[PDB]
Amino acid sequence: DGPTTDEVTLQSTAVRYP
Amino acid sequence: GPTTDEVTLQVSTAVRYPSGSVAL
Amino acid sequence: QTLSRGWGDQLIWTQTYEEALYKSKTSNKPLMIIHHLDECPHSQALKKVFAENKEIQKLAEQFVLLNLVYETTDKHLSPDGQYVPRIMFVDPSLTVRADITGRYSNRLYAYEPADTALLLDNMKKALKLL
Amino acid sequence: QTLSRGWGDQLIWTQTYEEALYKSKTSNKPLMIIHHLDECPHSQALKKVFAENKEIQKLAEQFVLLNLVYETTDKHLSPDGQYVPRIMFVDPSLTVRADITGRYSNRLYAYEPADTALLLDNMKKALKLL
Ligand SMILES: [Mg+2]
Repeated sequence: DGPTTDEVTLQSTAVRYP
Repeated sequence: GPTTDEVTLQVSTAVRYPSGSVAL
Repeated sequence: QTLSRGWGDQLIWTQTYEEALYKSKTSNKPLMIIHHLDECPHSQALKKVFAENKEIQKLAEQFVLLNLVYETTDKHLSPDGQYVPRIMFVDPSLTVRADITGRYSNRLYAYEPADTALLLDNMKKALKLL
Repeated sequence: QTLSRGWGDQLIWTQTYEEALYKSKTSNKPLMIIHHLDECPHSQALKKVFAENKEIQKLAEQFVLLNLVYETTDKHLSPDGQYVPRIMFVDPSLTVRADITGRYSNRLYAYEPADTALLLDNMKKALKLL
């Protein structure tokens, strides 16, 4: 569903999703 | 047994407490 | 060790997530949270452009600011996993703005150095409070 | 803004509790957590003696070190309530040492400036790992 990146390194709030 | 009032009150671990005894 | 960690020495950074959430809620300012690693070249390249971008540096004044080299305990801050660099926004209502996403479909909160204009737009989106 | 906040500029302070727990577990060093407030004169009086006590400054290097101006989300760090100054110890098994207390029955983790000897002895207690 869109462009991708590989430029990452892998390791009481509400949330609003897209 | 001393007490202190040299404080200001604020407005995945386990815990370890001392071993127990019968109250006087 | 300074809180800035090279992201913006003139900015007022907060030490902990707990304190940052308190500041956001009490000041009605959104919280911007930058996850990074010292050893990560992607983190370092983004940091460089972030620190040098005057628009970002100025707009950042309207936020509570937190940058982390270690993940919080709040799973809402990693809706598509734990990777760096990752910039998350939190609304003063203490609702994580998981709807403020970047360019990439596979890493929804990642930014690359060329994505500063989109970051600015997303900071502005954060300032339109829920 | 530095992490030391006047408690020991030559020591290595950790930024967040979550990271401090990780560093304790992996280094097998216990964690000492100092809770204080800038506006608290008692915090300042304890900070002064802590900073300048050579024995404490030396022994502190055997700990993961955290000082906070805002409470964590861990209720184990306030067995008898939230006040400052307050010094808690955590074992690297990630067990809070609620059994390592200061002089006062009413505020069990408070220390006054005269209590440096007991503080030192408690640090030694915390180094005897569970
Ligand atoms: Mg007083």
